[PDB]
Amino acid sequence: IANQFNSAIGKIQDSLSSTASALGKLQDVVNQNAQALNTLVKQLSSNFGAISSVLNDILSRLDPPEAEVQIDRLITGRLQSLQTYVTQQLIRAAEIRASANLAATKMSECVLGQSKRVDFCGKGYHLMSFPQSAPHGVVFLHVTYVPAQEKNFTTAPAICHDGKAHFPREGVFVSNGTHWFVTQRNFYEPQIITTDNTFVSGNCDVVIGIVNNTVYDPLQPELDS
Amino acid sequence: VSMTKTSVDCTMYICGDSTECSNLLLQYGSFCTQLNRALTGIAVEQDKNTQEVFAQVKQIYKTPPIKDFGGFNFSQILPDPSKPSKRSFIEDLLFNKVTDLICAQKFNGLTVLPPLLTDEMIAQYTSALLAGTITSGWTFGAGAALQIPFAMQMAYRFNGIGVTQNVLYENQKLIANQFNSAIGKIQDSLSSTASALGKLQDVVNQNAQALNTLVKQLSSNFGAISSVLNDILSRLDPPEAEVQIDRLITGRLQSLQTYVTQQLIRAAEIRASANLAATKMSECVLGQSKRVDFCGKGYHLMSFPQSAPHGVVFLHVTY
Amino acid sequence: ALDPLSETKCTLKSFTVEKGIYQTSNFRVQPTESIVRFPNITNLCPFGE
Amino acid sequence: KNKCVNFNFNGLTGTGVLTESNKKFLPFQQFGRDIADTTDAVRDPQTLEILDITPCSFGGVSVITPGTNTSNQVAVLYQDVNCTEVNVFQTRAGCLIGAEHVNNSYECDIPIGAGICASYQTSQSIIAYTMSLGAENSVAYSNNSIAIPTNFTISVTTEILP
Repeated sequence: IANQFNSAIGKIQDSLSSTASALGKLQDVVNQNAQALNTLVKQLSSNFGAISSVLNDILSRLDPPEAEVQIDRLITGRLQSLQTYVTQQLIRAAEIRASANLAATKMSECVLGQSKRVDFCGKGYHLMSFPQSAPHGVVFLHVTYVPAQEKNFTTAPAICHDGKAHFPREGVFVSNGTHWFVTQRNFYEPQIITTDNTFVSGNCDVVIGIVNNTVYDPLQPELDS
Repeated sequence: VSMTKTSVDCTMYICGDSTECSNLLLQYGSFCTQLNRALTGIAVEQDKNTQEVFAQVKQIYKTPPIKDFGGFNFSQILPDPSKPSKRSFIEDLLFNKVTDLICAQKFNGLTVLPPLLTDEMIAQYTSALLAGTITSGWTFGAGAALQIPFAMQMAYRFNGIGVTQNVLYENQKLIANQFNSAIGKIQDSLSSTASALGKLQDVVNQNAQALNTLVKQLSSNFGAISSVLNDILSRLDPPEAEVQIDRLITGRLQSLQTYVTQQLIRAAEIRASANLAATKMSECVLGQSKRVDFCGKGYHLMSFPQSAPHGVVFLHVTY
Repeated sequence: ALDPLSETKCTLKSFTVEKGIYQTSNFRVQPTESIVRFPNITNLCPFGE
Repeated sequence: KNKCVNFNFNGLTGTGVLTESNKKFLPFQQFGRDIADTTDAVRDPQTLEILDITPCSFGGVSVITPGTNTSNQVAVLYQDVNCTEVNVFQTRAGCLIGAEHVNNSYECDIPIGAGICASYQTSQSIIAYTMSLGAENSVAYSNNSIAIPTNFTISVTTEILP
C-alpha cells in the first residue's frame, strides 16, 4: 500500500510537471479575470459615439456646453462598461463562492475525517485527502480505495445447515467449488462459516436460492474436551 | 441540468442588414464581442454541466436478454430497442409532456445551438447507469465492475440503513409487488398529470420568455422615430440617420445586456442545480446515501435516473 | 480574411489558437440584385395648387 | 424569385429571398408581419401576388482547428444550414467542410454539436466522428455468481477547485 501511494504521488508530480493543463480549472478563472480587466481598460479607447474617446481631448476642444454633452455621452459609455464589468465580476464571484463552500465541505469531510459520500471526494471509496495550496484556489490529493482485479465466484444468499437459514453478519458468502466461505464485498478473504459470523432467521423453505452446507461451531471442540 | 443554448449575434440582432449601424457599433467597441463571448461561455458551461451530470462512468453497460431480478419489473425504466430512438416507457412521457417561434428567433439573430449531447445519447447514458446499478450495484463507479445479484445488493442496502437483510429474503415476493405498484403509479401520474415536470417546464418557459422579450424589443422605438433601421436609412440624412440609429442601438444594447445578465444568472442557477444533480447521481443512484431526505423522503436504498428535456428525472427508491 | 485560421486569430486577437471550436461570425449572403416594384401611376401630383 | 435580392416594395426596403407564398391575404391586407413583427410578406403593387420575404444569411459560421503548434489545418462548420456555397460533408450540426467523416467512434476532442466531435489524428488531418460514450462493457448477471476483488490498488486522484 505504501509503495502504491508513493507511486501515485510520483505520478501526480510528473503529470503536474509535464501537463500544465491539469490546473486548467484555475487557469480558466485567471484568464477570465484578465480578459475582463483588459476589456474594461480597452473600453476607455472607445468613442461611444463621441468625437473622441479621450476626456482631456474633449475638454480641450469644445465649449463648456458642447463639452458637457460630449462628456455626458462618454460618461454614459464608461458607466455602462463599469456596470457590465461589475455584473460579470459579481456573477463570477458568486460562482467562486459556491465553489469555495464546496471546497470547504470537501476539506472538512475528506481531509479532517472520513467521507462516505460517493464521488464527493473522488472516484472510489475514499480514505483521506491532502489539500495543496494553489494560486487563487486549492488542489486536493484524494486517496481512494479502487479494486484492481476481480474474479467471479459462486455465491448463495444463505446456508441451510439444520433447517434454519443462516445469513452473513458482514460481507457475502462465496465458493470456489470446494466449500462455502465468507468474505467481504470489497476484498477477497475466505473465512470459515460459523455462528459467530452469521445469525439465525427464518427457515430454509422461505429463502430463495439457499444452499446446504455445514456451519462450524466453535464450541464443538471445547464441549468434547 | 442543461439550459437552452442560445447564441445571439450581437451584430445581426441589432444592425442586421445595416452597414452604418455596424460602423456605429464599432464606435462602442467591445460590448458586442463581450456579449457574444458571454453567450458562448454560457453554452460551454451548459455542455460542461450536461457532461458532468449525465456522464459518471467511462464505460457503457447493457442488461442481459434474460432478466431475473427477484420480482422487480424494470421494463418501464429500461430502454426499448424497438423504438426508433432508444428510450424507456417513462421517458416517453418525460419528453412528450415538456414543450414558428424558432424560425422567427433565428431570423432575428437568435441562433439556437443544438446541445453537444443528443437526447438519444442521454438515453444511452441513463441506460448504462441503470444497467450498472442493476448488475454491479454500487461497484461500477468505485472501480472495476463487480457483478452482484440484485437480491444481495438490496440486502446490503437494507443493512446500511439499519434494517437486517433477513427481512429482504422473507418479503422478496411482497416487495416486488410494492415496487411494481409504485412504478405503475408513477407512470399513471406522469401520463395524467402534465405538471409533474413543472420544474423543467419553468426553465423552458423562462428561456422562451427571455427570447421572446429580446425579439420583441427590436420593434420598440427606444425614443427613435421608427424601430426599423432600413426606414431610418431611407428617410434621414447620414447625420440625423446616425442619431436615430444611435438611439436604437442604445436601446437594443441595453435590452441585450439585460437579457445577457439575466441569462447568466439563470445559468448560475442551472449550474448549481446541475452540481446538485451530479451529487445525487453519484450518491443516490450509483451508491447509497445516508443523508436524510437528500434522495427523498424515507431511508434511501437506490435511485433510477430518467432522461428529460433540458434536465433529468430521478426515481428514488426509499424504505 | 485569408482562411478560417486567420479569422479565428483575429476574433481571439491572438496568434496562438488553442485546440477547440470557436465562433467568429455569421454566414453572409450578398444580395444578387436590387429589385424595385412600385404602383403604376402616370399622373403628377398637383403641385401647382 | 428564389434568390437573395435587395427589395424596395411600396417604400419598404430590406434584404431577403422572394418566393411564392402559401399564406392567403385578405383583399385589403397588403403588408404581412411575422411573430417578431418584422417584415414577412408583401403584395406586389402592380400585379397582385403574395411573396414571402425570408431574411438572408442563414445560420452562422464556426471554425474547428487544433493547436497552432500542432497543425494549421482548419474546418469550417455552418450552423443549422445545408451546404450551399462551398471535402464537402454534412452532419447533424450542419454543413461541415475541411473535416473527414469517420465511422469509427473516438473520445470527444473538439466538440461540434448534436453528439458530434472532431479530432486531429492520423499524415494527420482533422476528422469528424460520432462522440464516443466509452468502452462497451457487458457485465454478466447471475443469481448464484458474484465478483469479489482479489486485488486492490490505492490511487491518488488530483482535483482542483477555485
